[PDB]
Amino acid sequence: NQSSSVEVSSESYETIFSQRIIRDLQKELVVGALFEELPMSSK
Amino acid sequence: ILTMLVEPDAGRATWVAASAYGSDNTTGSEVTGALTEIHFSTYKLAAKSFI
Repeated sequence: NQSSSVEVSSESYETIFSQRIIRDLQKELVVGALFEELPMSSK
Repeated sequence: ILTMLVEPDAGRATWVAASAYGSDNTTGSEVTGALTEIHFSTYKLAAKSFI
C-alpha cells in the first residue's frame, strides 16, 4: 500500500492464494466412441 | 515554575580586643545573610502517526 506510516514487507503478505484450479473450454470428442468394438484374443 | 529557597553560605565572628571589654565593641560584629532562589521548568515531547 505504501501510503500510511507503517508498511508491509512485500506483496506476498497483501495477497491471498487460492487452491482453486479452473480450466477453459475443451474441444469435444466425437469419433472416439461412436463405432462398435470388435474384441480380439490373438494377433 | 517551581521555586525553592537556597540557604546562604557561612559568616564569621570577630576577635574582640581586651580594651573593648567595657566599651560597645564587647558584643563583636553583626552577621547578615540573604537567601536565594532556584527555578525549574519543563519541555514538551510529542510525536504523531497515521493509519
